[PDB]
Amino acid sequence: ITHMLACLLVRASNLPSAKKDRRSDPVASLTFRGVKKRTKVIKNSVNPVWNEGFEWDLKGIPLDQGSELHVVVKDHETMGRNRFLGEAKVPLREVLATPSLSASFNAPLLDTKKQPTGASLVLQVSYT
Repeated sequence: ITHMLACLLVRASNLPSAKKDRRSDPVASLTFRGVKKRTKVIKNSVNPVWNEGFEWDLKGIPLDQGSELHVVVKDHETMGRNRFLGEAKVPLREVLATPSLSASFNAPLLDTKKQPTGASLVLQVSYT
């Protein structure tokens, strides 16, 4: 039998845009224990609804109180460097608390200096 960490990335809300006459093309990356996964790029939105699920094999290493999930949202640029919008570290401790094996988050997206951007991230996490 498999053991995995699962995340449903619902949506982000109230994303910032530095330049409003430039189309905003949000894309999110989720990293757990160094394994990075990405959503599709949503075009023309600052309130993107991905509704994408992600699974990480735990690889025989159990979750612990300190385990965390990192999500970054950027504004995609084809020529190349994507523009950083905001990020969150999601503490997974709550997932271990009850027999639900899960937790729900509505997390503020912060800039690299931890200043809240006004945007938020909606997601559910669970494990087996």
